Amino acid sequence: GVQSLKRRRCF
Amino acid sequence: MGSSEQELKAIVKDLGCGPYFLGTYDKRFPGFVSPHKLACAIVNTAGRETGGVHWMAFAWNPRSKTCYLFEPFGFSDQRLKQVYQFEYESLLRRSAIASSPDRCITLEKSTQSVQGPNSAACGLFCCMFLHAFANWPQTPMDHNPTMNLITGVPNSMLNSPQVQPTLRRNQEQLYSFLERHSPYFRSHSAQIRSATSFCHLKNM
Repeated sequence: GVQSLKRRRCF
Repeated sequence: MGSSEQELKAIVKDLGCGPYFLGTYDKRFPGFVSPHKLACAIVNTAGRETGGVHWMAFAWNPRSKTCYLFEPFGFSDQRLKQVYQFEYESLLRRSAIASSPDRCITLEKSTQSVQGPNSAACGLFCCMFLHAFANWPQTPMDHNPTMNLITGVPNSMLNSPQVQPTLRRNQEQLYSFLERHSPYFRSHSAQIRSATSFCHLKNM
């Protein structure tokens, strides 16, 4: 599989 | 066209993603207006007038309110903007606004490559990920039957003649996985493999 990156995004 | 025509639809259909598949789009994809259902789409980095350059997948899990971005090279947003002049900034905003109560969203994107530098198999890698998403919407990037078949490589190492054998293997596995689950791929193997070969874009 692949490693991922989590980012919170509020608009 | 050959290197994955907009008939990633046929394959996506074969893989059982139908009930969640919004379709193929170009850079103009608006986002997800679906605060209740799982949705996914295969997006191009370019506009339709250009004909298309790079295929990538987006998936939305309303339950966890997380948006998945799977672009086969694992390029940074910085390199995406540079190499492909692509930005998924407006579609994220729209997606949060249209699909989340608190107007927030969690973006989860791959930071590793699974595809070779000269390969033209991007669209096909997106279908494989969508299968992973439809079946395991909480852990689609890794740790699941489908994605455990391929190995991610730090992007900085994409051109390293060292990991190339891992990247070709990944593609062998891709082809066989589609062979197993896609009547359309099976009945079109020679065409698809040749159209999306590992060395298809190598310089001469």
